[PDB]
Parts: sequence; structure tokens; C-alpha cells
Amino acid sequence: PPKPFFFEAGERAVLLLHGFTGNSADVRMLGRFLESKGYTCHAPIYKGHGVPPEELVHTGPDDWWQDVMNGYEFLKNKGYEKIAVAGLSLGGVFSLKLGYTVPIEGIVTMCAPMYIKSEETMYEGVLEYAREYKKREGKSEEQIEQEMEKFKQTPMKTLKALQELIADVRDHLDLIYAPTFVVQARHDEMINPDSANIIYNEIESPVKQIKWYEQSGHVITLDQEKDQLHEDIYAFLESLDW
Repeated sequence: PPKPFFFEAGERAVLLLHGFTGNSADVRMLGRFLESKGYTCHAPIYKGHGVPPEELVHTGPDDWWQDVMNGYEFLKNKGYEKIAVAGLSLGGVFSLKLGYTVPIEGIVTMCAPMYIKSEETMYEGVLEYAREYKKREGKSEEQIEQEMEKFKQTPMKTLKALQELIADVRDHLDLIYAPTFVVQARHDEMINPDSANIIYNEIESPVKQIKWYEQSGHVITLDQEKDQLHEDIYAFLESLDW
């Protein structure tokens, strides 16, 4: 079972936020890299994540946002005065939201969506995540088929609220002034990659960058360009005033 992590290293702190159906392991290699460069990092786990998929469908963005805000306060309460945030997929949407809610030193958004899909299609992605989870538990083909039949007997009501969240943060991009680095996979199989241009062009931040990765998929932290990604994020964070 994944756990949140807290990697102590230096005075600069980074909150690391995972994606929908993800967990802290999606940002753990980035956390260890930043820790080796002097950055303290903390990654929460959202409610219903890092646990059986059956639990995910009774949670929604109102819950996950509380984990995000508690993760920010965690850092504050441990003595960190300045905090940057980096987020993957839905985590990048929450990074932006935190950026117009509380004091933030810098924002890194990685493959954050600014367009949505149908609720059916989003539930299809939850079903596929549940299948992979159960495959990974080492369940039999027959056992997985029985459990998935039953999983289907329960709607995930909060998918509309997740659509509303993305739309809402998009509409508030003009409130963002913190230095921001927009990261996007050119060929992203899960979201519209033009999302990155929406973020870059609509924030008000005088210090902004965007970088495209040509050989990566959506979960960019775990893909083949992660080492260059690490160095690019480090370079961005070292450029801030702190």
C-alpha cells in the first residue's frame, strides 16, 4: 500500500500532487530527485486513492481538495515558510487552484487537463484502472471478471463534479501570478494536449515557461524522458527568488 511521503532536505519546500486514480508513487522519483538537490518534498494521497478501487467511487474532488490543502498546511506547520507546488494530471489542476488560493513560490503543472470528456468516458477510465489494480493484486481472470461485474453495480456520482472542477479552474487562470512552468506530453493519450497552451496563455504570471516532451505519454513522471524532466523542474525551481 502506497503511503504519503515527507522527504526532509533544505529550507525550500515543494508540495507534490498526484493524478486521478494515481497515488504518491507517481511523484516519488521526482521527490527523491528534488530531495537530493536540497528541496524538502511532501506528497499526500487523496481520499479513495492508494486503496481498493471500490473505495474510489465514493469520493470526489471536494474530498481530494481537502487532502491538497492539508498537504500545504502540513508543510507550513512543520516550519516551511515558502512552498512551491508541482502536480501531475489532476494534481496539476489542483496546483493551479492552490496558486490562486494561498501563497505559492512557483507552480509546475504536468499534463494538467483544461478540456473535459463525457462522464461515460471518464467512468470507462475508472473501470480500466480497477481492472489493472485487480490484475496487479494477482487475481485470476475469472475472479477479476466477477468483481468487475459487481463494481459496475455502483455509479461514481462525483464525475460531474470533476468535470466542473476543471472548468472552474480554467475560468480562474487569470488570477494566477506566481511563476509557472507548464509541462506537456506532445502526444498525450489521455487529455487534450492543447490544455498546456490554455494554461500558458491565460495565466497573468510575468514569469512563465512551457515545455513540450515529444517522446512521453500522459504519466510523464514515469516515462522515458523523466530524467530530463527532473532537470528541467530543478532548473525552474532554482530560478525562483525563494
